Amino acid sequence: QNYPEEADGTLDCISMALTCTFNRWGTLLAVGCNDGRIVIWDFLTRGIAKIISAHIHPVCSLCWSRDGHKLVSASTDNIVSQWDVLSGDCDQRFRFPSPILKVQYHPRDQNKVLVCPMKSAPVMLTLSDSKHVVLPVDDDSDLNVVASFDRRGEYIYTGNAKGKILVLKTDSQDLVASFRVTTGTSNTTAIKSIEFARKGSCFLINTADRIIRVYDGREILTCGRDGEPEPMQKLQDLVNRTPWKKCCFSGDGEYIVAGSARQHALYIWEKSIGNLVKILHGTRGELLLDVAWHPVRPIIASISSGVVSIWAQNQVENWSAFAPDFKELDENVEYEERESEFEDEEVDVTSV
Amino acid sequence: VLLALHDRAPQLKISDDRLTVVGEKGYSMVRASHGVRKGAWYFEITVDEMPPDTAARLGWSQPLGNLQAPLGYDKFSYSWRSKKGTKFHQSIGKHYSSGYGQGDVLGFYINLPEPHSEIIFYKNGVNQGVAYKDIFEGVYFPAISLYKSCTVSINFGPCFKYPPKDLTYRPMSDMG
Amino acid sequence: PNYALKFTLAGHTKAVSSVKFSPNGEWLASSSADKLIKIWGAYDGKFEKTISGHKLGISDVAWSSDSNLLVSASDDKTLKIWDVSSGKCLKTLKGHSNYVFCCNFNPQSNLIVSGSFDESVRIWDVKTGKCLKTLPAHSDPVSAVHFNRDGSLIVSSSYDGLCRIWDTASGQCLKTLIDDDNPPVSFVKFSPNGKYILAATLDNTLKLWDYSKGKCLKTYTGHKNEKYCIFANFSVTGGKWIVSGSEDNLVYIWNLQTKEIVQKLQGHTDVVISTACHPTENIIASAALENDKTIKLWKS
Amino acid sequence: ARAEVHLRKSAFDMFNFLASKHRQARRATSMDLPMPMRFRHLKKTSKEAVGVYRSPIHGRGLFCKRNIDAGEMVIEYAGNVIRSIQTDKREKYYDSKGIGCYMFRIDDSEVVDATMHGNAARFINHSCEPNCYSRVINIDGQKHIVIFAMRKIYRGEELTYDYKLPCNCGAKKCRKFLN
Amino acid sequence: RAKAKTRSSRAGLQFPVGRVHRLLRKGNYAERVGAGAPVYLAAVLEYLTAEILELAGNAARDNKKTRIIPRHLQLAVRNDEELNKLLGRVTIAQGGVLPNIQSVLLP
Ligand SMILES: Nc1ncnc2c1ncn2[C@@H]1O[C@H](CSCC[C@H](N)C(=O)O)[C@@H](O)[C@H]1O
Ligand SMILES: [Zn+2]
Repeated sequence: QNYPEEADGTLDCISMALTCTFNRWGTLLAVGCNDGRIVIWDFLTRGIAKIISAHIHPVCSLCWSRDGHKLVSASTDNIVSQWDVLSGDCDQRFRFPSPILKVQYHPRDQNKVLVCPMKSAPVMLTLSDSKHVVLPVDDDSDLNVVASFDRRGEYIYTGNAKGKILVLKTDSQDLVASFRVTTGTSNTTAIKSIEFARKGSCFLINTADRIIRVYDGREILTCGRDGEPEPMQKLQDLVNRTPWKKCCFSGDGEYIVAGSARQHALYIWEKSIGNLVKILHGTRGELLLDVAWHPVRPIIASISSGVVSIWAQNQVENWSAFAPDFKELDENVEYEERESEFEDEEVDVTSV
Repeated sequence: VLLALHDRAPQLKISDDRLTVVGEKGYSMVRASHGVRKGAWYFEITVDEMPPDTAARLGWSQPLGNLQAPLGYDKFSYSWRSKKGTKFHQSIGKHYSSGYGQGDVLGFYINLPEPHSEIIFYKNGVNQGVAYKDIFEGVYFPAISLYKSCTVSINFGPCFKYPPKDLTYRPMSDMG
Repeated sequence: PNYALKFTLAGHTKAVSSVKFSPNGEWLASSSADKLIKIWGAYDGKFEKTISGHKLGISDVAWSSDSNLLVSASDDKTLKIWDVSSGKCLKTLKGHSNYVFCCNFNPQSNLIVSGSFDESVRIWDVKTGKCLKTLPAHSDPVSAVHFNRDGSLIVSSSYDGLCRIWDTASGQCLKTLIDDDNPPVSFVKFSPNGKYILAATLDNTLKLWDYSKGKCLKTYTGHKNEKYCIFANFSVTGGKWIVSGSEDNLVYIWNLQTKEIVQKLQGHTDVVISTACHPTENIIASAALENDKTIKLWKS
Repeated sequence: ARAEVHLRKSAFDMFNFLASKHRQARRATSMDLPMPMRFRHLKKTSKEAVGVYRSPIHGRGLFCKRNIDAGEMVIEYAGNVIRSIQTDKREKYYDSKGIGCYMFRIDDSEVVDATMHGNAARFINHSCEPNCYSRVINIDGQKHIVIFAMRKIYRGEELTYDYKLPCNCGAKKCRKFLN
Repeated sequence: RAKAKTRSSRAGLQFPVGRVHRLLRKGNYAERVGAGAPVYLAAVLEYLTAEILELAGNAARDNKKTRIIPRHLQLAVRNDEELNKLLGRVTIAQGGVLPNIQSVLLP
């Protein structure tokens, strides 16, 4: 199949759901609620797995780990704690300067996480102790700087409060690439959030003037430090003027989905050709909060005031599984069937 | 000798030269309405267009048989398969002979003094096999059941292309 | 190769229902059809307690992931839920209009498959005890049910001889296994890769199925497989033996590379119908029908 | 409980469809329009108009899920258009397998199979008190087997026709011989 | 100074765009006609025309014909529900009616 089309139910059990994220495999979905409750479901049989009522405070950010065991907390008292899918116990606890927006682990080591405040440069820590590595940003004027790892774990792409991108190394801070985009006519505007794919090096630019640009993680390294690249694909809207809230990718880098912030909508473009191909809808007067794409099957989870809707392709039942010798035809199918009228290879049964 | 008007398979591609049968998809068998009663009637079958992947089962059949009977269904109809020469008679499949070439002049014959039989595979006077023996007496119209729509002609003249040598026959200028 | 009897665990007042080890591999408790479920050991026959509080007979009994919480396929249209460490009759599953013969769990251990004699395979819960869905599969009573390795596919073994494989997400048929004869399928299970199923039908001819294509590969000859729901097992502790029940006071255990008659255990005095292996040890469980009432643990 | 080696363990049926339930001029197909205009909308109606459930006459019957008015089409009976001597070989073959004959003929030269290939139109029993009949039309020469109605039929009734052995209809003037 | 590709195939359409923009200027509907409004409107007109010509051509084949006469348009409009709810008060010339005899008249 392909991109989803139909509604297909919900899970309106837990009150006041707020955020959501997946693992690598696509079978784990934790939800940081409005009161610290962290709830996991099932996907194959769809049962509530484990409520983790961790804090008395609400949660604003989470992330899964590479082994499928470890999580990370972000409350309104800056508490970052290491969790487990076997026990579910608190490990670490300390206080940042007051704002914490989003965290992100290192991909090829579960030692390091990248933590981002509001009015400060993003800070990378470890999980052994409270060691933190100071990351320098070029402006250092407003300090509203976003940062994220790439796919494979080579560099760290950062985004300032003014419209200039730095490409640093994860430990030695090697500024090796930078670029400024010609934002419209006069004003260069800030970046909300940059996310990254799973097949290749494609990524997206989400500005604050409602234009999505498509780039690659090799062309900027080819252009070196202080180069001028062009967008591989420009994505925008004109009719409703469409503010954005959340951005992510499709399964193997095929399509691009992006939830909106006004009309409770989901749009599906194509990275290959470059045109919109399907518009989704839902409840008319809700408020879209978090959108997650499912990595090995076309499922999209959307939180709008607790409700998590799962657009899941609307499978169609038929015959030919009951009696696999009878073919349910459509019209008259006439023919004649026959022109002529009437080894010890040890395969492991335990091949796990 | 002209063919039939009503005693024929209707949905076949009837050619306007009135000496050539062109088939369809499937085994719908035309029986041309001029066949033997007693004694001898020999004619040849000139082949114009025989494409591959064809099962040209040729032989003898009666007006008791179905029009939709493939030639090789019962004790009355005979069979000569292209692939591996196999006979299919009374629903018995035994790999009998070899195949056959493309572009020859075919033709079968029965010899019955009024019975002693010559039911033997005939092709340019070269024997491919003694087919069967000792039929009952009746009407035997020639039967054509094809798999493709192959353009194949028919002959009736006394000066044959490759007749059976020293043949006892009757000319087709008497009852056809 | 040198399995020797250690202990004979007799004491069942009626026909011994089934021997099932603990899923974590430390118990071998044995129940009977006398509405009484005892808690026996696996290495010396260490006894704990006897479950009481049923109304009619017992066909199947089950376990938990920590080998404490219990449930049994009771023959009063119920499935009473039990425990080892507390013993309280936890719940009782209604929703049946006929007898219940078998039930199992997903490996996540919160669902109950119910292939009962009312012939519509329902999907029950453990946390809520609620009938999720229904698989109206057969017009014949269910002989056995089984999940696959992860918990994503259910096989349907029935009297008519149709080994269909059923979806779990929305519950639909995917394939129908067919045969020229009509034997009653007794007890089948999957493989450790989910791509092989040994067939145990009542025709005195076992079958092993290529799942992904749909053909039979390797069989056996010279065995008595006719009357009841005859069980089959696996063995990887010794060789690649195939532990199976037997009606002639034996235990059918042979290898599948060899396909021969190489080892025949003996000692039972009735039809052996339930066998099971310890997952790591060289312990093969064995318990025959009503005229034997014993447990023979032949240990290598 | 494990003491019943009991019978009725054979089905002889490839169709195990029977489940526990067994629940028993605004449009185009009831107009006076020409025939292919109704023949298009035939398939958009027949996929969801009727249903197949268990009947007391012989196994599975045809209880429709829509209030059909009189005069209009319902469904087409289509399958392998077989030619007339393969019928006898399939009679011998399904005599060897033990499954009944499902063969309606368009004309007396070509018959239509239903057992090997077809649709849900096989579940129409014979009765001597029908409420439907049959007419063959000409959709560009490719003729069909389409079933009309006779009277006003409501929701939850079996649909039958004359096929032209004792019958299980129980008619007021029954013939009891289907030849 | 180079080649000029039109605004009819820059968006992949069939109805013209410059003619629609001229008819929105020369009509006094408002002062200032916007940027892509004629493109949006020409797409809408394309969709409606394709929707009605599909049913028209289908009925024209089903009456064993090759050209189209307005009886086919009458049938194609008055059969469907949505177009009958739109085109309420319209008399197509040479149109004709739909066959509807009541229940109690015929014996
Ligand atoms: N009045 C009747 N009672 C029982 N069988 C009948 C019958 N009239 C015809 N038949 C036979 O029954 C077949 C109907 S098919 C019956 C429905 C479907 N096969 C099922 O699952 O029940 C026909 O092929 C016909 O040969
Ligand atoms: Zn009757």
